[PDB]
Formats: sequence, C-alpha cells, structure tokens
Amino acid sequence: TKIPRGNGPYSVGCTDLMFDHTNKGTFLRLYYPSQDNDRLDTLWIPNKEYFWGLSKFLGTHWLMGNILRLLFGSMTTPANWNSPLRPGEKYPLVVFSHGLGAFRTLYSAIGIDLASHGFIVAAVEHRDRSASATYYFKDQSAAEIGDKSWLYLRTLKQEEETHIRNEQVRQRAKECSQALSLILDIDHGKPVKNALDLKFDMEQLKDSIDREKIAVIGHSFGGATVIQTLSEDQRFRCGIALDAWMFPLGDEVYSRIPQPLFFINSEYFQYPANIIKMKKCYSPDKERKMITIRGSVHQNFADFTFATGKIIGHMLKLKGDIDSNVAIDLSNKASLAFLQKHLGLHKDFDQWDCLIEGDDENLIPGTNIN
Repeated sequence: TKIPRGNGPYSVGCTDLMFDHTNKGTFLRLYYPSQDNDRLDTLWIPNKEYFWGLSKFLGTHWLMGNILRLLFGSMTTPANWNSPLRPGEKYPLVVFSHGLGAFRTLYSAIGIDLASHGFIVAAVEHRDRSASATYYFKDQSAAEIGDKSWLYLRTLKQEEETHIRNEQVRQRAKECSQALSLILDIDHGKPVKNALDLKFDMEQLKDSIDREKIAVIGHSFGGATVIQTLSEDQRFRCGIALDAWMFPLGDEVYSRIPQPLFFINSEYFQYPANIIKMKKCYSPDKERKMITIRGSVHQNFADFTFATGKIIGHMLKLKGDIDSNVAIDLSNKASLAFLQKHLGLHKDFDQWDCLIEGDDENLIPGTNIN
C-alpha cells in the first residue's frame, strides 16, 4: 500500500460495526487508537460488489469491475485489523461521511491519521443509494450466515436531482446522528450483537468516549452532510467540510448552525455557485474558516489519490500538481488544529493553528473564487 501511515504517536486499529442488521440500521468502519502495533493488514476494499458498484458509478460496464478488483482487491490500508482498543483514556469522536460513489473504507488516509492522534472515527456507510454499493441483512439468520443484500448507487434524471439530492442529504444527516447514538449507547453499556462476526469485542468501547468532544467531518456530498447534521444535532460541537458540494442543501439550513464550521477546499474543484452557498454560512456571531490547498483536485481528499502512480494519477484526476502525501498532511494537520480549538483538546495540535489561516506555501487563505 501507498496509503500513508498515521503521523500521530498512537498505533491504529480498524474494525466494522453494523447494528441493527437491517437497511435502517447503522453501518460504520471504526478507526481507533490500538494497544498493539502488530501488523498493518486491514483490507482497503473488502468485497467484490464494491468494485461492481464503483464500475457502475464511473459509467463503465462489467469488465472494468474485474480489472479494478484485479488491481486493488488485495490492497491493504495501514491499520491493525481487530486490534484491541488502547485502554485507560476517553477519546474524542469523529463521525465521517463519504461522498457520492464512495463508501465507508475510502477515507482511511483521513481516518487512520485522526486515530493515530488519539481519536475514534466512525466512517458511516450511507443507505441513501449515494454509496457506489452497500449491504445489509434481511433478518438475523441472514446476518449469522453472512447472506448479504446489496444496494447500488441510484442514477438520477436531471428533473429529480433537486428533490432527491435534498432527500438524500436529510437521510445522510439522520445516519450520522444514528451512528453517534449507537456509539454513545455502547459507551454507556448498551449490549449490542454486531451483525458481523469479527474478533473485536464491542464491550471494549464501554466508557471509551469523551462525550463532550464530538465532531462531524465529510467530503463532497459528505461536506453537505456535515452542514445538515450540525443544523439538526447539537451533540456535534463542530464540523469540517472537505470540498463541500453544497447543491443538496435547503436555504433553511444556512441560519441554523451555531457550531464552528471549517471548509477545506481543493484549488481545482470549486466554482462560484458552490462558494456563494459556503459564504451564506458566514455571520459575525459564528466561527467560519476557509482554506484552499494549492495544486489539489477533488480526489486529493480520498484514498484513490494514493492508488496509482504520479502520471496515471494526473491522467485520471486522482492527483493534482501537489504531492498527494503533502495535500492530505495539510488537510489532516489543519483539521487537528481546528478540532483542538473547538473541542478543547489538551494536545499540541495548536502548532498548526497557522494552517487554519491558510499560512503555508501550499495553502490559500479562503478561496481563489474570491
């Protein structure tokens, strides 16, 4: 793998939680501070149906699914699969929301970095038909046999794009809120039968969460999800929207977000109709920060920026002019300073306070669109 290891002092583990087993239950990948750093063996894209889903998203046919699976089917991401939770402290929690055509495992560079700095991160899989694929179980017996029911991205007609994208962002916000409720309930002793049979005992999460230090983070469709979630759910104390795609949001949302909100944009994705909606969030009674990463494209926030070499990266728009490792470091470090500021963490993340103001060779303060 070329997906970077976490830069923080904690070793990082990974597992999957589905509860309840149904299409209305919560599904998330958990990245967390590990007790042991035994081996970096987590499978990046762990089922073949996700390659079929990716293929349908990219508008290709049956054959490209099998090529992507041949290329990436065994690629790992640097986290200890089912490693025990590091005991004796309460961790801040991030709920993470993926963009259109993605699913829970494709922001491991972001999730492993936050975990290596002492966060638990819950990367949610959406059941809104925005994921390229996702699964659930029709009953408890199906969950015991591993007899998965698959759900693939919904292709939309232009006529319905406004209505359905707004219905999707509302469901997505409900899913971020449900996932938070699952983790907080486990933190306070709710017994849960994970619908997946994994060596990670969810009991370990008992009294492991710092309940006042909760953030929501998301990319693209996920950035819109950040804003919807903040508007509905004051348990989320701040939001970080990575290249927010603002189109799905209703105008009622902009006046309802008291929490601090951070926009981290790619230089090469943003456009005036998008930026104006970001600027409708600004108000002298609210904390809003915006930076742009110089030489970055949309995909610099996701794991596919690390999946290919420099030249094929640029050809496919998975990489920009900036180094993929340098982009994600600026994103993760800026995020850490912001989470230290607005969650009241007692760490050294304030060293990167300058990246929040866009003070780096590789950052623009605010936006090039200005």
